[PDB]
Amino acid sequence: SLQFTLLTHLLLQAPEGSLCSLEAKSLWKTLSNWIDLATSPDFEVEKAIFELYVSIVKKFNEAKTPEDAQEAITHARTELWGDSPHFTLKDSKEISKYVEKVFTADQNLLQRLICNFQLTPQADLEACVRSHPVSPSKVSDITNYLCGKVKRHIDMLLEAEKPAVIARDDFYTWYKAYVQKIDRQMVLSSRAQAPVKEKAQEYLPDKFVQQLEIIGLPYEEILGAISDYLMASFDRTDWAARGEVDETSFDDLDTALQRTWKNKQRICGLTHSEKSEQDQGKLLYFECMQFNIPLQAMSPPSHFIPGCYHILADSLAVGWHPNYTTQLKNKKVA
Amino acid sequence: KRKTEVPGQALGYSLQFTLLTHLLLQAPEGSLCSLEVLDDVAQENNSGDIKFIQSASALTANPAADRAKSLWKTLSNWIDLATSPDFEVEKAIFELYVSRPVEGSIVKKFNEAKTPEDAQEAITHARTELWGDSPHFTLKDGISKEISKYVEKVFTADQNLLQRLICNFQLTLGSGSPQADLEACVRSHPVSPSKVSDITNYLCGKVKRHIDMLLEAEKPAVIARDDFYTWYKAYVQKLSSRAQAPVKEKAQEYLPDKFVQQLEIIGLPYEEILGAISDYLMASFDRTDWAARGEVDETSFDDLDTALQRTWKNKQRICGLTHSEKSEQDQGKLLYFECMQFNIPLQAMSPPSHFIPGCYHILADSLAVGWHPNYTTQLKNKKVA
Amino acid sequence: KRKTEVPGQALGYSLQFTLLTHLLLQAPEGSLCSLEVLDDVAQENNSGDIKFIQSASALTANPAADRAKSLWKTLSNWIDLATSPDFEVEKAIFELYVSRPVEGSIVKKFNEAKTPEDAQEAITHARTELWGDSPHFTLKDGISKEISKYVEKVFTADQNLLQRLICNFQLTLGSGSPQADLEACVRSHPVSPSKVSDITNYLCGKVKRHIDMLLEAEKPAVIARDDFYTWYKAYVQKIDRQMVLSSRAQAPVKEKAQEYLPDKFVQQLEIIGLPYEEILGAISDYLMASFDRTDWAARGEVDETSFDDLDTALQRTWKNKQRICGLTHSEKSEQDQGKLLYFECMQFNIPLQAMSPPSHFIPGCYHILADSLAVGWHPNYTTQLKNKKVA
Amino acid sequence: KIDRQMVLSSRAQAPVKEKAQEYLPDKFVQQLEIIGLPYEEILGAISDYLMASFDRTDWAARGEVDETSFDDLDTALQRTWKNKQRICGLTHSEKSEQDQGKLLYFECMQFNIPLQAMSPPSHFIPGCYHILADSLAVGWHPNYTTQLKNKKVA
DNA sequence: CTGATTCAGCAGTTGAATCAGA
DNA sequence: TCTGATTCAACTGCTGAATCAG
Repeated sequence: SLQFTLLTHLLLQAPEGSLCSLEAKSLWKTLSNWIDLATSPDFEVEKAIFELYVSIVKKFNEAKTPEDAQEAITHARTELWGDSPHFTLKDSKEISKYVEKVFTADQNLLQRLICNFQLTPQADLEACVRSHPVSPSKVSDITNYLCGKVKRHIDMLLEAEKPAVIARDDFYTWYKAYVQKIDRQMVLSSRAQAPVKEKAQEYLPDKFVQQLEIIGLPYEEILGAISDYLMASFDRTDWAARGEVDETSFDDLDTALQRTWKNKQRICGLTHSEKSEQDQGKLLYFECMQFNIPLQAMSPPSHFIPGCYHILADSLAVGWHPNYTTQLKNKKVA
Repeated sequence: KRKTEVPGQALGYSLQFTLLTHLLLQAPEGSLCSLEVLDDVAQENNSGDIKFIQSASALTANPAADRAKSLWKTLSNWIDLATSPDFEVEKAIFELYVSRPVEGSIVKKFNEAKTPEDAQEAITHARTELWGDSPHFTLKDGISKEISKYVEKVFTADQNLLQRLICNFQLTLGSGSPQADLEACVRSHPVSPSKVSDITNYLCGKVKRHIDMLLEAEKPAVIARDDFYTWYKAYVQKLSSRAQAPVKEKAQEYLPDKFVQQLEIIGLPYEEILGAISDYLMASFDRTDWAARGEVDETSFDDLDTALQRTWKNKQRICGLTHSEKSEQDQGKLLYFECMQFNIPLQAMSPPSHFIPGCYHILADSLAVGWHPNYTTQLKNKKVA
Repeated sequence: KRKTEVPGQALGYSLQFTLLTHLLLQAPEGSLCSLEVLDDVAQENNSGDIKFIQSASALTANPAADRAKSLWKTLSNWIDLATSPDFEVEKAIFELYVSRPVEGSIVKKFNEAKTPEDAQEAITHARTELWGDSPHFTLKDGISKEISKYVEKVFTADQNLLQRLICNFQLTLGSGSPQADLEACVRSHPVSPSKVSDITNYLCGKVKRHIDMLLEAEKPAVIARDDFYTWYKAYVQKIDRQMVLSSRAQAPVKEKAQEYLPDKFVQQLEIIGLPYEEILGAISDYLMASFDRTDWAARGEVDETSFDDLDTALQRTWKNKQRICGLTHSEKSEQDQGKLLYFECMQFNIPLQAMSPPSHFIPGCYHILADSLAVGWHPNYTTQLKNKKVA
Repeated sequence: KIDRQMVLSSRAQAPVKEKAQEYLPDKFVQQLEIIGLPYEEILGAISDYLMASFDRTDWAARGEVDETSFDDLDTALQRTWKNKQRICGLTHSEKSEQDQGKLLYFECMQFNIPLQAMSPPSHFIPGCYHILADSLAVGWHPNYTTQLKNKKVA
């Protein structure tokens, strides 16, 4: 988790370069794959900037210079391989293989690599995102999205036996594009989660479920309706809580939805009077579930309008059957 | 040109505003950035730090040279500032911003010095190069009159004070254009690279005008970076397809796909499957192009797919119930075309005239959605035959 | 305030950029507005006329005083410039901008001396006050050392050149804040009052940025007026947009509703037998839509031509919907067809000036069209109205 | 007063009355009447043709609309034409071909679509609609070409 | 042949003290 | 008594020219 979070942080604090960050065998193996990946033809070590967030490592940090990098690598080989002519300190093989790959590799490439070998988790990442020109309310959403996307991109490379490298210019084409959706107001982001199956049945005795069962919808339709109910209610709470929406906008949306009900129910009833009343209710339900109107000229989630209809139904403000007022009373006795 | 005009000298004062904006963009949270109040440009943070910046617009000179009026006057001025009895230098980060990337024998020693012992050797080299050897000071009389007073004030001042001043000294060179390093700072933020100029033009317009209006009233010229970022966010908060029509030969290769299996499940004049496959290809390229170059988020594509799927489901129920007095052949094309007349916008942006049908086709290639009353059952029926 | 900081004089240079922006906003098409090329600010138009400027940011001192150093230095510099060969002094309209309203007898007479004889009188007044009566010049020895050379050069120069220079000399002086005197110029443009504070500080920023990028390359700083207005219009198209119309109408009381019952649209509604509550809702929608139309036309939110386009669109949609309604549901009573028509246009929406109207504005406008008999819900609504007006 | 437009506010006047009879032999007309369409709204659509063409020329000359805008607008409008054509051909097949044609015309004329994210006048859509009808790009009658060929001989 | 010295002459107007006018 | 002009001293801005070191 932290590897995927500080990787995001480092990706934010990096000018136009390739990037990487991993978590002694552990210390040497990661830089072994780093030197192998650098020796790949496409990589440019100069633009690369690595990280090994947690004396030889301190020197690796302290270099920042090809001559100082050479001095640090000299200290390293003197410490780990003993005397140069004999190499008596060669005698653990597992790490020793990586040391053989590293110390015998290109001197120029490794010398440039050691310069970029910087060393070093959620609060500072959030603060760094907050320092950018984005609304302070959206910072948590952007941080979560970025961490998720970085984890997804690293995992797909790891499963394909490819070096774990993220380009900063490939990170900002995600983050700048996300900002356009979420920072600029034109789109609403739902933080609501789909309810689990068990908690859904707790809303079965509710009045909108009774309405839909009066209309005789399939058992999956009512479950989807309950999910829309809970998610839209959560969205109603959260949007007003963080100031992303106004109460008068909710009032206007409910007014427009009620007006839509008024037209649609009458049109369906007198146009499909020959059809049975239950089919008329199903037609009304599915016709007004097609309605989608922007909320503050701001596109809502695809489930939000159905959930608004469900909350209006729970308060009997909307109904599907032509005489659902009598139907609810009749069913409440049985 | 005549000598009565001073453009290059006017840049020395315009760089004040430019560097004030550039400092405001990178200012730590809760900082007050001031112009010609504490120094040429200054930044004060909540922790009590101050960052005096003697911006120099080097264009046909070298202010960071070994023997220059600018560098030694700046160092003497900072020593005068630090001589005040109400100013500690442990948080007094200095700066000698130069428009060009310039190097000097002494300024480099001052810039790379970070520790007091290193700074002591830096001042030792400075004295050896300018005043001369320590006991004799042979070159003292050779030092120019303009530089003499300032170098005397620098060297004769308190040794630990000058040591810490040199430690905190920093040389921040530009790149030949201080106005293209500001735009580089702006384009490194979450803004559209096509709009980077539009922000950068506006930000300085605030940073100048406000500061101007704050000096025209004979008041200190301080921008709170919270106010700057308020303007910045308020400004920031306030689709095109590149998929050419595929060749006809490329169209026939998609025939074995389940997408074409469905289009003709309920049949449909093959004069169709060509347009349908075309829309498939344009939408498939558009999704990847917008995801890669960056105009629409991928979560936006997922939400668009969910919206089209729910619309297909509700339209399927509506079409079946209303036109149940028809053969499945009719209800299939009735669901089809009605689904193809759905005009949701992609993340509040209106997509091109083909994007929604193409994305419907992309979703229909999967098992999720199909334009037939019983497409699931016939999927295997056609596959067996 | 330390001596090492000079905020008051840095404004003397910032005012040059501000005056360049204002000059560009006032410049005619086909001109080039330069900064420290020909003078502190300058404007060279298509016809070759050159307009110089000597911006003088005055906060405390008076640069337009009779014995002010700045005024006489500026006049000496301009007489030196006029002395230069191949110079067309007629076009060289000079100016001494001052950031505050300043006064002075010599400078005022110079400013107001359009006629060459008026210029002769003004220069005579200045010479009498600074040198004394000719030819003794008893006061000549007492003038300031700093002012001495400039006084000499101005007074002893060629008579005709000084006369013309003073003729086209001006004292264009703004209010205490030229920045606030510039935002007013943008306000005078046909620009939304909410967006003036954004257009002004985008134009100033772009001008400063372009000038800086020209002068870092050692090139002469000059912004073309054509380029400036191209950027101006391109930004205006970007930023000058309003999105949502907020209705300020209020739902009427129940008592007021029955006052409109004898109206024609109510007759049309009750012809197809709408219930009473729906009729009352229709009266409310009518009232809100009428008030919204009047208010939006009054305060400039929506142009009257936009309302004309909206009305034409509603009529077109109503006829196109009535024609299809009369054939898709022909197997019903005319009252049912009327209810279908009225409700289908009730559900319809359309944006006004590409802006979403409130949920009641379109229904109320449809009721307005019904009242004027432009539209109708009953298939034979005119015949039904004629029959009911007799019963 | 002191308003702002930045929208396609097409400047046009009332069309000449004689041009209504002058454009009667035009191909889009004998596309129209063959679905039993009355003459009065035939004249209305003729006038809509006249002002729409004048506004198209005005935008092409002065310059406010990019060339690709007309092309992709007409492409989308033709796709919608065909979609509603099939819709009325199937869901309204249980009646005369004449009434199918007229209902298709009615249900197609209600369509609206912005140009360059800005709203055109109400008369523009029928104008481009009949412009497409001029070059066989769209058709109201289900078998419009056959009846056009039949009437061209009579 | 670039870069550094040395000095120089434009610009920016304010700050501090003195005197002229209501 | 105070607003204002007057004479001067004075911080900042950095380019231009002739000369000189490597």
